[PDB]
Amino acid sequence: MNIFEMLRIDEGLRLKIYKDTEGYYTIGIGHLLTKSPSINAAKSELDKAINAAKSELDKAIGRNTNGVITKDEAEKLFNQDVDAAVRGILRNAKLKPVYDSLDAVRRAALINMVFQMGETGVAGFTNSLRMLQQKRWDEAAVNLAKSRWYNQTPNRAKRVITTFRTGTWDAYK
Repeated sequence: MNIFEMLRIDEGLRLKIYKDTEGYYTIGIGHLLTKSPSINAAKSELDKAINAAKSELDKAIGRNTNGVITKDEAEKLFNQDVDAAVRGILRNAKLKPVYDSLDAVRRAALINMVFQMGETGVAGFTNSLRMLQQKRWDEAAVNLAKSRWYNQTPNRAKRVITTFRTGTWDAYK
């Protein structure tokens, strides 16, 4: 168990563009592309949407991907996607210190959240981060459970939350 496995589990893997849970054009190990649109307003908006997706895709890939990729390709983006997140965290004056305060397993937990909801969003968990940084695991856990993140993605959140609290990988084990 490491951050990779952890998000590989949490994010899934598909080698053909699919409409995710959040309505985004997505591919690989949760590498979003485009934001899928509304209730029947296309074509042409549909077409434009997917194409943009493809384009975004071909961009990241370096080739004419017809919205279909390979494990190797997905996996390449995933690692990138991970890096970017670690980086957000360490540049972010809110996250940075929490991260610095954390341990290996707990770090993966923070990374996960960022990977999933981005630097800014994660950076807003003012109180939870506080607790985190103070090593108030249970308090933190409880608080994190009152979140929108949690309400919207309970299973996953639950998983992420148990890691912070126990400091183990039990919820992935």
